Amino acid sequence: PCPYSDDTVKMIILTRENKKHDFYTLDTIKKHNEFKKSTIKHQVVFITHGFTSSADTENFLAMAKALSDKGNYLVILIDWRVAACTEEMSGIQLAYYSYAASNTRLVGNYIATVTKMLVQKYNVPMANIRLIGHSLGAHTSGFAGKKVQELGLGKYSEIIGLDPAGPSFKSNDCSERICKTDAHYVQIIHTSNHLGTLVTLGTVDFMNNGYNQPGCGLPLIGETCSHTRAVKYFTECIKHECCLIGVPQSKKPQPVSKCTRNECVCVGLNAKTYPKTGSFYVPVESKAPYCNNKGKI
Amino acid sequence: PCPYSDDTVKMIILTRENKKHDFYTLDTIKKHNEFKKSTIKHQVVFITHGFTSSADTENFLAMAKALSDKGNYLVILIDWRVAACTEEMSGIQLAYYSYAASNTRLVGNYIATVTKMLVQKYNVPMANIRLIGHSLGAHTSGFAGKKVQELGLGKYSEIIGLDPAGPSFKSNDCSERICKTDAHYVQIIHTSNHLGTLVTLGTVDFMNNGYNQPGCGLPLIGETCSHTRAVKYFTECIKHECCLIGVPQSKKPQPVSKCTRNECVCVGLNAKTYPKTGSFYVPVESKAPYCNNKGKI
Amino acid sequence: PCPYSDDTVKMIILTRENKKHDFYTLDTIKKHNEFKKSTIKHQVVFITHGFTSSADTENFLAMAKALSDKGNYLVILIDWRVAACTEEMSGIQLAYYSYAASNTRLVGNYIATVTKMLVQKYNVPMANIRLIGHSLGAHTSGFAGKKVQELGLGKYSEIIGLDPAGPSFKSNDCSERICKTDAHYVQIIHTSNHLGTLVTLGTVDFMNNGYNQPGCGLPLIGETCSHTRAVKYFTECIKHECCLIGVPQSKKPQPVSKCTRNECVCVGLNAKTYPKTGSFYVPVESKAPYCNNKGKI
Amino acid sequence: PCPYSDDTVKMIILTRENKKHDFYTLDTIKKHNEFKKSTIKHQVVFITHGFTSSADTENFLAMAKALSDKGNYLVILIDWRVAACTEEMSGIQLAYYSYAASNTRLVGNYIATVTKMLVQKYNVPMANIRLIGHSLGAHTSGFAGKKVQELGLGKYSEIIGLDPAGPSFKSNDCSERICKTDAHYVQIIHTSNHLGTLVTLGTVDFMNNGYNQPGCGLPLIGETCSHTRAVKYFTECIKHECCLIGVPQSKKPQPVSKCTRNECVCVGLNAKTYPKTGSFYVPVESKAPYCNNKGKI
Ligand SMILES: [Cl-]
Ligand SMILES: [Cl-]
Ligand SMILES: [Cl-]
Ligand SMILES: [Cl-]
Ligand SMILES: [Cl-]
Ligand SMILES: [Cl-]
Ligand SMILES: [Cl-]
Ligand SMILES: [Cl-]
Ligand SMILES: [Cl-]
Ligand SMILES: [Cl-]
Ligand SMILES: [Cl-]
Ligand SMILES: [Cl-]
Ligand SMILES: [Cl-]
Ligand SMILES: [Cl-]
Ligand SMILES: [Cl-]
Ligand SMILES: [Cl-]
Ligand SMILES: [Cl-]
Ligand SMILES: [Cl-]
Ligand SMILES: [Cl-]
Ligand SMILES: [Cl-]
Ligand SMILES: [Cl-]
Ligand SMILES: [Cl-]
Ligand SMILES: [Cl-]
Ligand SMILES: [Cl-]
Ligand SMILES: [Hg+2]
Ligand SMILES: [Hg+2]
Ligand SMILES: [Hg+2]
Repeated sequence: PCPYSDDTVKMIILTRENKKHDFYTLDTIKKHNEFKKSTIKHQVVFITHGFTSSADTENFLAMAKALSDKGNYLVILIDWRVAACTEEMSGIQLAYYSYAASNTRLVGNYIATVTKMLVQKYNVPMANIRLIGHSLGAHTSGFAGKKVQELGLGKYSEIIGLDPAGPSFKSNDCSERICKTDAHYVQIIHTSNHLGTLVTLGTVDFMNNGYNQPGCGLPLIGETCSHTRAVKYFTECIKHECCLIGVPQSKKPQPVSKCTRNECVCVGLNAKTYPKTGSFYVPVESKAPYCNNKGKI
Repeated sequence: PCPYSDDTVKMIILTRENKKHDFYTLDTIKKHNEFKKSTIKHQVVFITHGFTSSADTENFLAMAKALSDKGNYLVILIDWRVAACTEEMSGIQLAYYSYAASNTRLVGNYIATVTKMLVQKYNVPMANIRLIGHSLGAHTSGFAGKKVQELGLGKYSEIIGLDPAGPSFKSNDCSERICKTDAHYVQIIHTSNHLGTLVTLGTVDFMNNGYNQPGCGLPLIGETCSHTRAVKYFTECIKHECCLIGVPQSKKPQPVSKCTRNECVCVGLNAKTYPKTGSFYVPVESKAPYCNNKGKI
Repeated sequence: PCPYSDDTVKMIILTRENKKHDFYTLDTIKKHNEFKKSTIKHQVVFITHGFTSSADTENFLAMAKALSDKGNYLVILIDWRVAACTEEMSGIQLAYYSYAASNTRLVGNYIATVTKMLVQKYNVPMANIRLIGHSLGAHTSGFAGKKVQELGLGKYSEIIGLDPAGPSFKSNDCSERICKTDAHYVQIIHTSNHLGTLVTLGTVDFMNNGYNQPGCGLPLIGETCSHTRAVKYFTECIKHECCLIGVPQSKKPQPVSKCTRNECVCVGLNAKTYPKTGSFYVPVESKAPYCNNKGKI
Repeated sequence: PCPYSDDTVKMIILTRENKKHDFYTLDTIKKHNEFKKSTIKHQVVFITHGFTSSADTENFLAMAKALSDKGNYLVILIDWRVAACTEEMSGIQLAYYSYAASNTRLVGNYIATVTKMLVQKYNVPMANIRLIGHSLGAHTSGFAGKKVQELGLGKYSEIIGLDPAGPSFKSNDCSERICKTDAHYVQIIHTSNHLGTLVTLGTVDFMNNGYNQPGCGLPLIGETCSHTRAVKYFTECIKHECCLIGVPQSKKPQPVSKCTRNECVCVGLNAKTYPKTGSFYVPVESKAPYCNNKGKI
């Protein structure tokens, strides 16, 4: 029922000069142009979707483009639609979710396997790799982060969890969910509180409120849209640096206007370049690009 | 049960200098700045949501803005979330849908009532009024257009139907669905074939395929998205003229690059400025703004 | 002394798939890829430099790119460096200027010959050809516009004059300078008043003040910068539609924010799609991209 | 005759939150916000123009802005237009240039005086201060570097020389020109060989060829442009890290793609963090932002 298997998992490799939306498997991976080299020079970013979704959705493809259009980025979108239960939503959602939930560790091993090859067969340093995951894909990402460590490879430079799935993980121990230790830097974007979780999970946790996303609708009816805003938020931050600025999580957070690079953080690829750590409040707009300020820090 | 009432219908009125997202009713309407004048000079456009939705969602507010930012547009977003069952999705979808569908002529009569006022008390000419409506909203708009003709006001200059609901309407008589005679020009955008309908409904029917929108995911799992794409596609056509060019529906459609204003049409507020009528094929891209060609015709 | 001669005039043809910064002549031209076909289907735009300048300069290469990048554009930059005295700035500037000024009708004839060839041998319709010229290159382009008429080819769709040289032209009759009659649409960008001229010369005259451009320096020391600011402005307007919005020229010009498409005009390739004609005022910002509004109209 | 005096020297002080393009003097400096504190925590950078120029030109303000946009930077732009002969350009260039060159040490002393204050009264350590100078401004900057060492302050962390003026300095003793001992790190950008000089002057010398800048025009006609390019190239390196990558100078320079932080250096604020020292060849593009690789190292 909505099964897992390595031959069933596929990838889409995108570089500035390779937008062929073709799918590769661990076999056909070497047939990719960028993989015809002996050394891969680009920054590598894996993107993994969650429950009942797929790599070729608008939101994830946009993210792949905003990265690939930066120049030295090789993007690998991980597609596990089958094990994610996407190929069959016929009823019992709660049973399905629980199946895809448990498949998260396997897709994570898959990612780690591909990672081992980039490192040992293409000379890609771990400092050059990042994982990006949404909902269940976020836990997938961390399990991958745990696995590479086990494989004696070291830690990923950064793992970005886009609104990490809450049910079945909220109160798990660090070993059974995305966790602040899975990479050198773990960046968490929180947007929904039913499909997602307010629970703190990374080096830095950005609390884009963090529930009832503005413009998404009513509190629960709009839950799925608030869940998806995490993917769209991160994309705008890749596109426009400092689009979203976060302030030290407070009951009376200061305004973004008062920010300095010593206590606030610009959500995005360079979040780790800012020294402050922990939870941050991050106000947002109701329509794209949602940015909460024009200045940079 | 998901009931209708004039006093329950609200409006959000937007103009370049009146972004107040406040709600008015046939009573509080006269209190709006734009309605304190004795003659409204703007082009007036009604925007109406469909099943289990509401006027202040991102997509529609973004449409209301793309219009108001042009300058002489007064935008009236029709909100009927209760008659549309928004406020109570508690199980039985098929029964609810039927009440919302039934409520369409009522909201339509409501729109016609606001039109008779624009016409008679504010001197707005029917040539200056357009209706836009999504899913059930489209049929609502059609009823409004039929209603005004019965009221002796003549026809609206145009009614735009974005992916008109199919279940309960696809095989209706012209009098019980949005129809090509409900306005001087009726522009229909087709994007999904289960929630929407492939059947011809207007002066011009743009078939952005028209099912399984690109980037929306798998066939049925991405139906809700495909259905919503029509609101986004149009909005983008409002923002960028000719974003989406349609070629005469062919089993072997010619490329958009070969188009001339004589056989092709730019989906939008000015589609009627193009002579070709009938069905058109409209290729689309997988990510906003989806446009299919840089050229203008 | 700073002589004119057909073989000394050279061209650079840039298409999306041909950025070979190679020079061709009326001879070696047929050897260019795009000219190996029987018919050229791209939109054609000539770009002509001014006194003591040349085709392969930054600003003109930037404009060539901003065009080509927009899909169906075939860019031909006219290089007449010797006839423009570039190749010999040895003293008496005022004498050299007069030399180049006389050569302007000759380079114009040349462009007209090339136009005759695009039309007759490649079936390039005049409606598909535009000329952009700066300083002395504007007059050159106007003379080109005259020649083609004289040649019985009809008119260019549009001639765009970026800060037309003032000295030796400002008070010439229409037959001896760029003139509103040289093409169907003539777009004049005014930026400096000593090197350029305030006099009206087109269907539309945009007065980006029009002298002492912001950020150019002191009134007369920055003359040369204000003069070049015409080319840089046009490029940003090809890049960003409505980057620069002109309001009706007035003693007390309304602000750009109050604009609508019926009285304002977005400087650029699409200016003529805007109904208002005449002189416009265009406030500008002091640093690239200089745009004066985020809204489009 | 194009005279010098402390009173006449003015500064523009810019911080992320203080874009007031106001001028201050040794007297009015204390009236600046950032200077009301008892300490200045920002990283501080001086930017000094050269012959017949000024602090408020487009290129320099763009640079000021590109730094301040980096969060912790107080940018002080040194304006000495009168002593640089900007306010009188009337005839004899070689004599005027002779006077401005003479005034360079005076302006350097001024800069050194402002530095002693930053150090002694605002507790800004030398480690946090950088000087950036163009043409004569480069030598002025180097004179300030000498002066601070004379003042018992220690060295400036870095001095960046943008196309240092060649005539009247090219063959001077280290004491009468910008020199590799003027700061802990001295970064020189070479772009023109007549206004500038190919002679080595720093810890590292980047040879953006280093003459006849591409896109600047003919060999001597575009000398002034080639000379200003160094200001723009540096501005882009602050904006895009590794925009311009330097390769060991060779009669057969390897390409930038084969680069590694071990043998190549990214021109910019962080060049000194790259191990390789000496002369580098730097290939460049013909139009903004000129960058020569998309990779970072
Ligand atoms: Cl980036
Ligand atoms: Cl964006
Ligand atoms: Cl976007
Ligand atoms: Cl954008
Ligand atoms: Cl952009
Ligand atoms: Cl962009
Ligand atoms: Cl951006
Ligand atoms: Cl930015
Ligand atoms: Cl950017
Ligand atoms: Cl934008
Ligand atoms: Cl657009
Ligand atoms: Cl975008
Ligand atoms: Cl857009
Ligand atoms: Cl967009
Ligand atoms: Cl735009
Ligand atoms: Cl754009
Ligand atoms: Cl844009
Ligand atoms: Cl920029
Ligand atoms: Cl731009
Ligand atoms: Cl950056
Ligand atoms: Cl960046
Ligand atoms: Cl970057
Ligand atoms: Cl840039
Ligand atoms: Cl940019
Ligand atoms: Hg970055
Ligand atoms: Hg733009
Ligand atoms: Hg950048």
